[PDB]
Amino acid sequence: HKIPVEADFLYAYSTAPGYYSWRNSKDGSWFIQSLCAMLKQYADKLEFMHILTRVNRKVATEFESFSFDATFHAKKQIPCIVSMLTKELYFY
Amino acid sequence: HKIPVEADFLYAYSTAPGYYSWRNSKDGSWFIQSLCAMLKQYADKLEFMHILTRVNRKVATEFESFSFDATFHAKKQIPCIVSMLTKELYFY
Amino acid sequence: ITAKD
Amino acid sequence: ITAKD
Amino acid sequence: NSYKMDYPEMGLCIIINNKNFHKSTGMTSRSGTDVDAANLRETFRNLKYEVRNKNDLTREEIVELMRDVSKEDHSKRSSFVCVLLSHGEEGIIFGTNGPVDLKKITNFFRGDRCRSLTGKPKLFIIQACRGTELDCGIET
Amino acid sequence: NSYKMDYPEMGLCIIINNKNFHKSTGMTSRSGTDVDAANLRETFRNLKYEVRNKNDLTREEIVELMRDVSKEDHSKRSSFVCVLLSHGEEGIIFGTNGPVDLKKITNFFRGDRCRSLTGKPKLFIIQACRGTELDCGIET
Repeated sequence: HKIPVEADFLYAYSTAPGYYSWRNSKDGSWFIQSLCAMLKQYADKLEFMHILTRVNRKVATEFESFSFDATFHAKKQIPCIVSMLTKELYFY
Repeated sequence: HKIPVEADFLYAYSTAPGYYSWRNSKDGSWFIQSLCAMLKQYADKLEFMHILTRVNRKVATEFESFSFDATFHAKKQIPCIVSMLTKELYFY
Repeated sequence: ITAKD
Repeated sequence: ITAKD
Repeated sequence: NSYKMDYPEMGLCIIINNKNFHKSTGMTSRSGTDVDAANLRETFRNLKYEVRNKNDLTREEIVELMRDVSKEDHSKRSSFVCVLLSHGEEGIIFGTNGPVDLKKITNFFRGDRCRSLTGKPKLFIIQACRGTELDCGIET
Repeated sequence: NSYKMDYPEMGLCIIINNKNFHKSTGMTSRSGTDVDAANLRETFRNLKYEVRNKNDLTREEIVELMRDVSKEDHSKRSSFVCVLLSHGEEGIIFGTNGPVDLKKITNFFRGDRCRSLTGKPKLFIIQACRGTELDCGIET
């Protein structure tokens, strides 16, 4: 009875590998702000992987960057859930 | 109304980043064995992320390497679910 | 105006 | 006996 | 809320199963991978996928087949599944004659490059090494 | 199927909130991250987590902080949470004075180096860049 030392870690990344992560200077980053909003609505209702999926949806659909520089304008973001969990995770 | 171009991918890796992946010469790789089993058992029962968490647990607890080399003997493996999906996935 | 991390 | 990929 | 899975068809399942490798690579023959490929074939058939098995493809053939499959019209399909069985390193899988970047294969299916798969789940299942570290484990 | 979540405590929530970076780093001030840090503090307090907020640590204080929390006795706690808010690159988070590998921080909690956390979920929430690529997006 051994388990991997890398088992039971979970990495909730704000963005996809190789990508910028976007932050709003008044209301906070898209990810943390979407993650708190989904955790407040669904922590008593959904397993954490499904809360994180809704965070992906919210960040992907509700956010788009603004820049006078066109290279950085109208840009998007998808968070990236990296799970080595061996079980389901509920907060209730 | 835009979505990210990297949205809606899911990468089901056999092993954690930077690690060996392990395979039995007769039965096949620990990951595919476990994935196929958990898909047969649970495809009609569970969201895909939950199926992949069963696969994680199965590989983490049931498999262990054999080598006459102390370096490669009695080693473990944990798969790595990477989800950029924005919705839940059921096969039923 | 959006900012990068 | 156990192989690596 | 969940992905629409009741399109006319579930989608393609591409199984690329590389067992025997050019001596030029110095990669050993992946004994047992045929059992995995067969088992995945029945598994995804039972999930009502259109399964195509490919065996021992070079990196050139992997690039060509994935670019071709990305150009098909997936409008009638709910999803896409690609299963890679090979040697690899971090970010890399092996054709029979050498390495390809994972990004090279998956970029074909980007939301903006495969327009009939936008909004749809694109699964990649990779049985391959991601480097040389070893997990000693811990007793529970 | 489910982690045991009904230990006496839910666990620590360490938030590392790095906003102001030394000139040598060329990094600009992370306007807005104080809102993230206050939001996460209330969200996780509300999940009954014991929250330690930590602002503007160097790479050395980070790893000292993480070593110390890993040496704590977590037997009565269910899980562990760490939030990193800073600049970064692929695999790298930024202390106020420079970069530190994420593996350096997470190895402290590995199943065999923090034995009071073995078999319990280790949550790492990373708000940081992973490189300099831009997602143009595709219209729906």
